[PDB]
Amino acid sequence: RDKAPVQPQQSPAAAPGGTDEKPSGKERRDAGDKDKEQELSEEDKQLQDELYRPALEELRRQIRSSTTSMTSVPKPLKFLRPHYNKRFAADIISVLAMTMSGERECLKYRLVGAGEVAKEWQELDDAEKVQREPLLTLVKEIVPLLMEIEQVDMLEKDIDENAYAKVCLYLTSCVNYVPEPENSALLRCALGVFRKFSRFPEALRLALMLNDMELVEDIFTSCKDVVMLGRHGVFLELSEDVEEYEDLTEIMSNVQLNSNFLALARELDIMEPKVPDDIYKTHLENNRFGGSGSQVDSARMNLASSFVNGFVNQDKLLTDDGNKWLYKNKDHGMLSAAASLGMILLWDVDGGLTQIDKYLYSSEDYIKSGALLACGIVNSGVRNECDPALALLSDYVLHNSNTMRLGSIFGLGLAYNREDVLTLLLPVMGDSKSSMEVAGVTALACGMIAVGSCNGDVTSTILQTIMEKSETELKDTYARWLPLGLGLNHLGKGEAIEAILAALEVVSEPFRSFANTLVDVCAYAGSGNVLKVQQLLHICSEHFDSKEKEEDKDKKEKKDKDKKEAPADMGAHQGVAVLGIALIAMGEEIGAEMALRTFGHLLRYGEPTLRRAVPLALALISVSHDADPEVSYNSIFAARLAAMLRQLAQYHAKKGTLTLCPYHSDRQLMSQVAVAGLLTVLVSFL
Amino acid sequence: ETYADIGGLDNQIQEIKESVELPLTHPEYYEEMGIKPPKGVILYGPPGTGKTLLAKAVANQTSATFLRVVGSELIQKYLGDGPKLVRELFRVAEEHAPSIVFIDEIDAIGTGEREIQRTMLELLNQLDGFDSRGDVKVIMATNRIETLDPALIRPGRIDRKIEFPLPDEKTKKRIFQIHTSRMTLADDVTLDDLIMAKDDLSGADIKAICTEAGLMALRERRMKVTNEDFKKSKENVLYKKQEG
Repeated sequence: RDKAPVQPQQSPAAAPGGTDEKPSGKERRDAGDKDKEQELSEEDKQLQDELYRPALEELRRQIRSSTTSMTSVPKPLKFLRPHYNKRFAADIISVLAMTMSGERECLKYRLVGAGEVAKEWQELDDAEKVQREPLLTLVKEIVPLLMEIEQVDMLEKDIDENAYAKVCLYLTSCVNYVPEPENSALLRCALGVFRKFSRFPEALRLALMLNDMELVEDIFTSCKDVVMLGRHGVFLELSEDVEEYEDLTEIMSNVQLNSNFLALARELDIMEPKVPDDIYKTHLENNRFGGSGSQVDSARMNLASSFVNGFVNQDKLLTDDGNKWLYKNKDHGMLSAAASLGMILLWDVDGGLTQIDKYLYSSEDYIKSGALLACGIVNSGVRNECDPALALLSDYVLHNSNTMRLGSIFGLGLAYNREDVLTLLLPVMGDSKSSMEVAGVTALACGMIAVGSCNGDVTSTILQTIMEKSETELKDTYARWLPLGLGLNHLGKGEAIEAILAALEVVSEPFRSFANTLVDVCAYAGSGNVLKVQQLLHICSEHFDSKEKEEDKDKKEKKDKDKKEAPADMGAHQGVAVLGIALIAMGEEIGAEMALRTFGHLLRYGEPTLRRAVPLALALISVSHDADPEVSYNSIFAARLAAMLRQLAQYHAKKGTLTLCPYHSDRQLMSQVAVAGLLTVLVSFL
Repeated sequence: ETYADIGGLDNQIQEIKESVELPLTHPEYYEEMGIKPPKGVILYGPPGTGKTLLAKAVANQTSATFLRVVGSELIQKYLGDGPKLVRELFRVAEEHAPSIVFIDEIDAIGTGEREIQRTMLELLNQLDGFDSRGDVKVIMATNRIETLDPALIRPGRIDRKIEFPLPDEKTKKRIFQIHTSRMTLADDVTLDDLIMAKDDLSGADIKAICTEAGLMALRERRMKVTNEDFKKSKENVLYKKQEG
């Protein structure tokens, strides 16, 4: 209708004209007006004017919110004391109260840091619980505990919509953009609403991110009350970290209520059903053992054959193909081949003793040391082979129990804050043998033992290895693999002060500064810390040619979830190892067409470091299109490292720390063949 | 638009499926025989237009490198360089061995002119495998099986040939069923007069009136297909190919 009779009604200041003109504006407010509310130029004089003043404030905030206003909108509502499923209610409530309380919660949440914003925010909470528009008013009310009482106040009937949708996209966006102190509220409030509701495995993911000991007991009495079993045992034992499986094995060593929580909590029930399931449903051909086991020569392709053999566990023909195969190999090949019988037998705990006992206490030191390493690899919960190896330990110069210390401390570290082995590891780190792998498997052993701690620790373990690290600035490989275990102990995020303490005491000559940037690598598991991205771009142009490799190599760990941003322009640079930084930054994912697109360019290189580094990620990222890149390797090559590693890819073709540590420690393969004894015992390969 | 979407010729599409999906795929029943006739099948169709033939060649698009040399259009629109373009496509097909060379709308002899015979004889010489082996398959498709000269038959077809039956409103029924499998429309739309509206048409201009039926039906801000707007948009296609 025309505004001729009703337009001059707002000009006089008569009280009856207001008390009847304003209800007319409430009646015609369902569609607003005939136009975009161009009456502000005529009704703007009523700002200084004030019986039914809440209706005048409602009209004022209605028109000021109608045309334009950024701060003056919610003031008439916070002073109005609002009083007195329809189209009108959806109009003035849904979008006008959504944006209204959105900018009120934004301006008040970002300005000061009262009850008005709580009453308005809960009023919008209930009004939008009636309107039932999901994830929109939620995604607007994310940044303004309030979210705790909001979720427990809303999560009554809708379970899979808010849980699946809100927890899915708000979990991905929460770990992507939302900072950590609010993600902890997502974990505790999600522990509440998910503890009171069904779908336990997502609360088990909340136990993976929380690393709490009560959640596994509540999910064991709640999963025990509501009874498949072997599956949640599989991803239960695989999902749990180093802390809650020993705390779990001690509280279940206490009561356990069924003997099935330690029956499952021990490394017997996640592995006893796999043997018949793997042997029955799968049937592997023998042409890989015959061919790939036939074109091996030069004592290095035979090492690749000990790799293919060791990482086979159906068929056990190449495992027992005669003798002298271990005798013809080299010393480090006697270590890897001696551990091969342990890598092929991560099953059948009863027969492991009568199968590995043949090489025990033999005439050769590497056979018995790799045999104790085999005993450490075959199992992880037996812990009955410690005494005959860890007992004596008295060498002090060179004796066999140092290599048996490699296999037994490394294998026991894979089997495992237990002091029953660290008190014996104190003279190990205090010995400082010239052999690098001693402090290698010792620092990595205590590191993998110390992952998952409560905000880490700055005790005399890392303090002792730092004082003894800086004691002698020789054989910088120690200054390279010691920061591995240091950064492993730096786990325990939640704004711990270990990075600041290391930034205060560790800052020295660029070796311990390389240790410091390694602490910066392991200290950024992931959060909203874009300062690490602008700092990454700022420090990316450093003259030091190793902190670019490790610090820039951290890209595959920091943004490992949002893989849409992982491909970058690192290939267009001119650094000597930046193509290796992106090549390793590819990783072990499903291997989309973009990844193989990067391997098409990274595959053709002249240096043996990139040509040797490309088949590992090329075959790990793809587990009639798998062997074709290997044929491309045959077209490129047809040295020894490229052939042994290309066969390693020939068999490799077909946030847990256990899957993040081995390759990050493997980033120092460009050294002597002594590391090749540790190259084949990587535990991250499933 | 996959190999299992269309009906009425499932045997004719599982013949080309089981025929050209034999090399480089499913090797347990491929290397024991040791035949390898690297010639590929040859398709044709009286309707043609690339819709049915593309619906037959779409079986290779499941898991393979995308590469289709559709017709000799680029041979005649360019200078008389001759077979060197086919040599470049054959060497990039050599560097792209896990592929299937598909040719649609062969208009070499159906449409300077003296060079078509020499580039077709040299095309036959390079297609037969003068200096090659069973690396990539070659599928030839056109609008008429009689357009291929007898020269291109004995050294151009040694693998298998097929026969395409007349549409008999069953290929049109299945194509229209696919075009109506995603859109929302009741049975109020007469099928026979629209699949046989001008003289006969399988999928091309019915896909066109489905595109301008979604767009033209979207002009009215309603997802429903009005009984007068669909034929009102059909009058443009019916009038276009008949006025000139």
